[PDB]
Amino acid sequence: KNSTYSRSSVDVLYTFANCSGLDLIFGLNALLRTADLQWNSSNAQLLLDYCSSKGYNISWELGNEPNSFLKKADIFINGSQLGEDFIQLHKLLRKSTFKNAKLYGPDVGQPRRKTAKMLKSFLKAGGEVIDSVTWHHYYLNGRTATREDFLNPDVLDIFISSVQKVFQVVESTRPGKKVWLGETSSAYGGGAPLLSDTFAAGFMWLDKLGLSARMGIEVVMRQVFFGAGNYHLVDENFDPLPDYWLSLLFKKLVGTKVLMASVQGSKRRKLRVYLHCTNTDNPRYKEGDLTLYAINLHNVTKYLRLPYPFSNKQVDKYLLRPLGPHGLLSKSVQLNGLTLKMVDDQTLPPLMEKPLRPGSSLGLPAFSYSFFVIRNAKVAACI
Amino acid sequence: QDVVDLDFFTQEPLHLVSPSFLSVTIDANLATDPRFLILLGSPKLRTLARGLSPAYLRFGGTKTDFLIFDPKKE
Ligand SMILES: *[C@@H]1O[C@H](CO)[C@@H](O)[C@H](O)[C@H]1NC(C)=O
Ligand SMILES: O=C(O)[C@H]1CNCC(O)(O)[C@@H]1O
Ligand SMILES: [Cl-]
Repeated sequence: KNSTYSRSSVDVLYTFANCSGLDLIFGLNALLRTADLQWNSSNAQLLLDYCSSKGYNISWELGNEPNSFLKKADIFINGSQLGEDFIQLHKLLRKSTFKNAKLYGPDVGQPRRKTAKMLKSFLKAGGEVIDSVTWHHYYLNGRTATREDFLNPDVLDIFISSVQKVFQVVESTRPGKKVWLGETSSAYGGGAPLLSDTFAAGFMWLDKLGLSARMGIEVVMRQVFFGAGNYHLVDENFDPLPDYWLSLLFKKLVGTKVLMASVQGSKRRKLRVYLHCTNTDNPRYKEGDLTLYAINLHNVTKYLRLPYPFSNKQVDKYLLRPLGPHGLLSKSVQLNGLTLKMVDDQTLPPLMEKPLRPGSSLGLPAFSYSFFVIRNAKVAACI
Repeated sequence: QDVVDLDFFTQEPLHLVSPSFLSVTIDANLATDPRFLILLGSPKLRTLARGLSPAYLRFGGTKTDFLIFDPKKE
């Protein structure tokens, strides 16, 4: 059902983003239609005018999951028309003080929601005016998802085909356009209770980040930072869940330059490995350093051997495991055996490495994920 | 045997992700919560959000297409 929001509602959202050092992207209502089913930009014009008066630095999307519009509002908007609508919105932004803002879309569902024709006709029509192509992904239905589903490499692997199908459409219409996961998580319908909000959620989240980076996705937008759905990073008491801590550790250690790692074992898909240059905005590490992250979905400890010539380097381990008694269904996580908690409402804890003895294999316990920084790697691609 | 050998490709960046690679959403549905003002006002929530800077915050979801801006409304 339709509902209105106030200048106050815009101010609260803007200030949250601004004071948190985040870049706000605001989804405009795409179901405001003329008799001819053109997009009606008049409400959006009011909003752009208000945000202008305030000096708000905001970027834009138009519509959410347009593939669902027939299901959700008994209105069918083909991709050609939605493309035409993005072109009108782009002309508005150019004729506003938002001339230099970004426009993203079209926020289509994943390939399994049979969205290929809508995305292709959209990119043919309106692809010239979008700064990135946005699409959505969920692995599972929140109502039916099981604990085994969250630990299943066969579930994780389906994401690879989803990404290849999106790139196939984009390559055919706007080759070299940036591709964003504009909205993504474990399980649709608000998440899976006691799964989407636990240590168990981290296998899907860290693997999606690893595959997204490896396969050429530029940005991944986690559904949600905070809200009603069980896939929230922060719960209703404002307490960070295990995926929040995973996300913070990822940010601190993983750089923008994506490399590749692979297991020589010919099978399982149970041991999943990703390799980037180390984040150099991080002051403990230097140019050339590598960050390996790994998931172990085996039910035993696995020992990773670094290849030549990295096999005698100093390595800092950052191993995440649940705080008991609830194991993988825990909402509390330990980093190298120390529980991660806010020090107080204004202060995050240090994220303390465990240095390993040089030349040791990397120990990864059953049902665990870990970052490993290879110090003094001296990788010229990371210099 | 529980020992696994890794192969690494290190010759060149295969991709360059944004510094904002790990970004977050707030569902447009939250703006229909009476507590919306209290929640996003939380200094605690702001501390946690700052931890993920740099990032995009996407405001959107099903409710995107069922929200109307009222410059009259308080
Ligand atoms: C691991 O899973 C197998 C099933 O192949 C089971 O029989 C075995 O007991 C499990 N081992 C441990 C250490 O839990
Ligand atoms: O959990 C879900 O099913 C998602 C799907 N995408 C739209 C949404 O983000 O508003 C919704 O919450
Ligand atoms: Cl919500």
